[PDB]
Amino acid sequence: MAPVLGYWKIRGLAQPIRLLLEYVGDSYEEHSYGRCDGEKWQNDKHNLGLELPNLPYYKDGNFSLTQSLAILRYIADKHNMIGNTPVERAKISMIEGGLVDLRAGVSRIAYQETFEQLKVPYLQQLPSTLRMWSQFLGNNSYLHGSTPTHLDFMFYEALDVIRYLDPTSVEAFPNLMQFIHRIEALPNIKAFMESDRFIKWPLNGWSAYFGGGDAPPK
Amino acid sequence: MAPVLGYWKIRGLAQPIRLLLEYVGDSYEEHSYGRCDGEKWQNDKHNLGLELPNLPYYKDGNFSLTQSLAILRYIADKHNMIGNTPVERAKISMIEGGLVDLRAGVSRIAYQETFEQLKVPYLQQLPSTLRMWSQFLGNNSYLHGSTPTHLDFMFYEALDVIRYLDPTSVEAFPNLMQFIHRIEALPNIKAFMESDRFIKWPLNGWSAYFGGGDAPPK
Ligand SMILES: N[C@@H](CCC(=O)N[C@@H](CS)C(=O)NCC(=O)O)C(=O)O
Ligand SMILES: N[C@@H](CCC(=O)N[C@@H](CS)C(=O)NCC(=O)O)C(=O)O
Ligand SMILES: [Zn+2]
Ligand SMILES: [Zn+2]
Repeated sequence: MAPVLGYWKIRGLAQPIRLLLEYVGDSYEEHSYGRCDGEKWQNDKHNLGLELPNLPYYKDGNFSLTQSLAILRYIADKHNMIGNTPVERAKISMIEGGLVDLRAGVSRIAYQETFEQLKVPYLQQLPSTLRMWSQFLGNNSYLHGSTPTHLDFMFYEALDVIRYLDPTSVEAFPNLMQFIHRIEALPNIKAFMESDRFIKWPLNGWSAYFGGGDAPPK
Repeated sequence: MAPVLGYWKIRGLAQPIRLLLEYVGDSYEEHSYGRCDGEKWQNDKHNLGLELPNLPYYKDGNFSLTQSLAILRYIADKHNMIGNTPVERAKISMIEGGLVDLRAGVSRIAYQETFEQLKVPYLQQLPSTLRMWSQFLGNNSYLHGSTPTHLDFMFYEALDVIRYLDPTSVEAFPNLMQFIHRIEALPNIKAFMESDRFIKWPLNGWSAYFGGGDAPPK
């Protein structure tokens, strides 16, 4: 029993978890719920031994978790990526909470039918948010320490999503673009990206008005 | 000199931090931004040494953090509240994420002009959420381990806020009410709640449609 990751067959909250596992080279299986599997999830939700049922979930033996960040952190912790003193642990948790905000800012407008309207002040406020991340990353290859951690895969997925939303916003910060290309060049990430099990779309749940549907628009 | 906790003069995301610090008896001072201090925060935000500027923030000498969860976990980690193995650290991060969701479900509708309409389905789904938390707590005095941790203050505040939104929803689970009373009976929490330092209102920012304004309604 390789561990199992359960989620919708979408990028969403689980994509940084899959990227991480692929990068560290850990075996896993996914239990994927497709667009028509709503009732199948409602059926399983309370039968999986989960203390706080939710998606995504992660199960390994008799151990189980929910909460995307707790699953990411469990895998990161096993690879020594969560820090080694109180000050370092807390800095990593601060960066995580920032990256969850960066990805959620998209999600919180993407499901509204007024998305095209909400996008306007969203795009007016985004340069200041991107500037803050650009300054924080500065000339570093990765967000914390000298090698990839779960924070880089959260950050990569948020930037790739935002870039899809408005490419000129992210292209305005050379270090953010270079960071996207850096993560995509990692040998295990490039292999995962080129493989049949990669999910390139949708970014959000299928019913979203941005980053939803079965296929990219056009 | 004592650490500084900076936030709006509202309960919001900082209240579980103030509860935790009063419980463990750590000295702290608050830098409180009032209802008309918005420009004062805009003027401070980039001039406080913060790597990822936001509210709340925490500063102790040249150490600083933002992200309410990271600040809570910093304090909690100094009091050995974040667990002692990867499995136990992960379980605590899971319960944190579910409590962040529990509090955010109120914030996500409270600031919207359509709050009164959104409240209907929110109150339709709330019982199942509270039932999950009621079964998770079960007959335990606290959410994890045998003594209060940052998880309990997060959970207390989210329940008190929800209780204000719909008192009988929470009162339908006696063990959640017993937990609210148990946290309020802790001598250091009672002394805080009876002091001049305590903020009982507003629950969200003053401009919210629910839990806003300068005093509770009617
Ligand atoms: N705080 C959460 C959110 C989890 C979540 O919102 N899950 C949505 C999918 S993005 C869901 O389908 N949950 C299943 C359910 O509520 O039954 C975490 O990061 O995992
Ligand atoms: N993920 C965050 C959210 C922080 C946030 O939304 N803060 C709001 C107040 S509740 C704010 O006024 N931030 C200051 C700003 O936007 O400049 C955390 O938990 O601290
Ligand atoms: Zn490994
Ligand atoms: Zn202390």
